[PDB]
Amino acid sequence: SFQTQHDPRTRLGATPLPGGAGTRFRLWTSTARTVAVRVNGTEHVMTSLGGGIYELELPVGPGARYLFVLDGVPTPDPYARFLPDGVHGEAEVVDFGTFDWTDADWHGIKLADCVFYEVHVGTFTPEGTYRAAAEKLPYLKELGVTAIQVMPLAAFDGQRGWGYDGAAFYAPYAPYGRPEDLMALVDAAHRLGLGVFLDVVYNHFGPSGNYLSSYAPSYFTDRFSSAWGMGLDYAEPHMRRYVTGNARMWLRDYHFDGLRLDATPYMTDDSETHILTELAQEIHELGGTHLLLAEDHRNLPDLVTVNHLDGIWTDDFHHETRVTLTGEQEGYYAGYRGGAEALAYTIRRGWRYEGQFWAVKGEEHERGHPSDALEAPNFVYCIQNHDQIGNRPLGERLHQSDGVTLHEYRGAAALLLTLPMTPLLFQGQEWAASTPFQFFSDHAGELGQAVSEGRKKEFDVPDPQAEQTFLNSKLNWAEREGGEHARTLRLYRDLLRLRREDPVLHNRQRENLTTGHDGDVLWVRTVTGAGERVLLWNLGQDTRAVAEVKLPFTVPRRLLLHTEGREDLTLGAGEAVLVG
Ligand SMILES: OC[C@H]1O[C@H](O[C@H]2O[C@H](CO)[C@@H](O)[C@H](O)[C@H]2O)[C@H](O)[C@@H](O)[C@@H]1O
Ligand SMILES: OC[C@H]1O[C@H](O[C@H]2O[C@H](CO)[C@@H](O)[C@H](O)[C@H]2O)[C@H](O)[C@@H](O)[C@@H]1O
Ligand SMILES: OC[C@H]1O[C@H](O[C@H]2O[C@H](CO)[C@@H](O)[C@H](O)[C@H]2O)[C@H](O)[C@@H](O)[C@@H]1O
Ligand SMILES: OC[C@H]1O[C@H](O[C@H]2O[C@H](CO)[C@@H](O)[C@H](O)[C@H]2O)[C@H](O)[C@@H](O)[C@@H]1O
Ligand SMILES: OC[C@H]1O[C@H](O[C@H]2O[C@H](CO)[C@@H](O)[C@H](O)[C@H]2O)[C@H](O)[C@@H](O)[C@@H]1O
Ligand SMILES: OC[C@H]1O[C@H](O[C@H]2O[C@H](CO)[C@@H](O)[C@H](O)[C@H]2O)[C@H](O)[C@@H](O)[C@@H]1O
Ligand SMILES: OC[C@H]1O[C@H](O[C@H]2O[C@H](CO)[C@@H](O)[C@H](O)[C@H]2O)[C@H](O)[C@@H](O)[C@@H]1O
Ligand SMILES: OC[C@H]1O[C@H](O)[C@H](O)[C@@H](O)[C@@H]1O
Ligand SMILES: OC[C@H]1O[C@H](O)[C@H](O)[C@@H](O)[C@@H]1O
Ligand SMILES: [Mg+2]
Repeated sequence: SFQTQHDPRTRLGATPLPGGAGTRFRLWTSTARTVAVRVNGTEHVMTSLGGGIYELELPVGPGARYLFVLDGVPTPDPYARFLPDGVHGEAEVVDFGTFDWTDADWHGIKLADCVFYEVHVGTFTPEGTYRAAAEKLPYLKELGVTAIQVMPLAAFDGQRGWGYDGAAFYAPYAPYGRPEDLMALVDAAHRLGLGVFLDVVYNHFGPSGNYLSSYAPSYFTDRFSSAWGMGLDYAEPHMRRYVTGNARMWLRDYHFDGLRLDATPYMTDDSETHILTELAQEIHELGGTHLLLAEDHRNLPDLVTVNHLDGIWTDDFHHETRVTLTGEQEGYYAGYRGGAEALAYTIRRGWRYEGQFWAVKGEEHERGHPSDALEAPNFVYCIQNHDQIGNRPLGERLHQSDGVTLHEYRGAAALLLTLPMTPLLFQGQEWAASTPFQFFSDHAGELGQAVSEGRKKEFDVPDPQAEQTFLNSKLNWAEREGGEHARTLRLYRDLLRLRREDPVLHNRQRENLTTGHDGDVLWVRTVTGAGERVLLWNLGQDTRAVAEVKLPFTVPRRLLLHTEGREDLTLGAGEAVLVG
């Protein structure tokens, strides 16, 4: 008995009409006195319906170019489905019904079956497009990942960017390709049995290209702020529907399997039904098997158990692992000791902070909640992602940080990919890629200069606005063929195959997972009806024989995988083994 608030008949923007009758244009404005649509250069006055709603039907079809004219001012459509000339230009009318999908036998993917692979379309290939990315899908399938996690695609200003400056949420960023190129990428992924997930940003709009306030200032509020402007007012139903209609488009019209919601703590809403709950209702109304994940630092199980999201990106594991390997203590890393004992605890508890004091200077509070309600798949774990690489001054990867060996890097992979939690890898991680992932942008004018200055002051640091910073972040695919890159890749393939094939690692219950330590050796034990596995990781500087590790059970005898391919049950510094 939840009923969607959305009806194609009243859809804001430009929507093709049935029977080849053309396009219906609709907008909401609280302040304009005159309202017109300019289509292929010709202006037509729109009909006032009440409630600030304006409408017009014209015989123009998909491909027509338009914007709205508010009190004589040409203004881009916030509901644009494509912006071929960028965020300050005319929109194109898009018809989602003409693409020939071939994925009728694809029925989504469960979270417990996801191994995420985070892609940035612009850097993932030389071309930096969907079409070039699609040619890497067979590689990803063979690698053994099961779900692609795409960084944000909403149109933003400039010729490159991470995606978090998105401003026109319904319009896929034109430099990556046209709408049908994105559909082709999803269709190709589904053919190979891969899920595709999209990063969406419903806590803020980027600084350039967001014209919502030109239509109605009340989309936003001064009660609080975003990084770029006034806060998104979820007490305003039109604002709620902007984001729920967007989520529905990505899932229904582009066939995405799920969404990753950026910075959910900053989707502020005091409404009786929280916007996160309504998002879940609205996407579930579509009647598929779509997933919703939250990027949330609050260690708050209610996101799953009350808002009915599927899982949470939970960084305590990542942070505990990084501190273990580097000793670093700047910023939020000061929240963690690291080490075998510490890692055993964080895994045991899912996340570390369950209400205890977070003593990080500038952020002091009682952080988190008991994790008991959450099951292993509800936690998304990683040792690398876009933020944990790119928010570093030089954008260096884990194996490129001072004091980290390739042996330690490979051990960390074994830990991540044998846990029952839902893992995520960042593009190129699997071959210990040589290239950084730096923060880059391409804003115009004074805003561009402010970005460059802001980055300098925050922390030489690579200028985010420089072309070189973007190019230096491009993946080098050929390097995976050789040397330590190939060795690391061989290990990732072996780990992913085992995750897939090993009947005990199929465990997805925290009841069946225990952890502990002996000195600097971490152990992780899984026991099910199918048998027993133990992962031992030597986080020390010395060599440790598995037979001398003190354990509260008898260690299994069979060596299933050693991260350095050794024959004997001995762990050099940083090395790991899986036994059964
Ligand atoms: O929903 C798609 C399929 O998901 C599962 O299979 C995928 O995920 C597994 C666990 O990560 C992988 O081992 C496997 O290679 C993938 O195909 C599920 O087992 C299938 O029944 C689903 O059809
Ligand atoms: O039409 C004026 C400008 O409106 C938008 O910019 C406002 O909203 C941004 C947040 O999305 C703020 O960062 C900015 O300071 C505001 O002016 C739009 O993004 C701009 O392109 C317009 O010029
Ligand atoms: O304030 C947020 C919520 O806090 C509690 O829920 C969390 O902590 C509980 C135990 O203290 C757990 O049982 C629960 O799974 C956590 O989400 C409180 O019980 C909730 O009502 C609050 O919404
Ligand atoms: O060497 C001085 C530091 O010793 C500890 O930190 C080391 O040991 C931790 C495990 O207990 C590792 O996670 C960490 O990477 C090491 O640097 C101590 O915690 C630090 O406060 C000391 O400065
Ligand atoms: O994880 C605790 C911190 O979470 C948020 O910080 C960021 O999340 C990533 C690091 O965990 C960052 O790289 C990203 O830029 C933020 O979303 C929170 O903002 C911090 O205050 C916490 O210390
Ligand atoms: O496929 C989801 C479950 O897979 C495993 O459990 C299955 O196989 C077990 C053999 O050890 C049986 O005990 C169990 O009845 C089967 O569901 C995995 O161990 C579970 O955690 C998953 O939920
Ligand atoms: O309360 C002190 C510690 O108790 C646990 O650790 C002990 O028991 C584990 C399981 O037998 C062993 O792995 C470990 O070596 C013992 O010290 C708990 O796991 C730790 O977090 C506590 O610090
Ligand atoms: O901090 C936790 C709380 O944050 C927000 O106020 C949410 O609306 C509420 O559901 C949640 O309990
Ligand atoms: O200092 C105020 C702190 O309180 C909070 O609830 C947030 O978790 C933290 O990010 C913030 O900095
Ligand atoms: Mg000992």
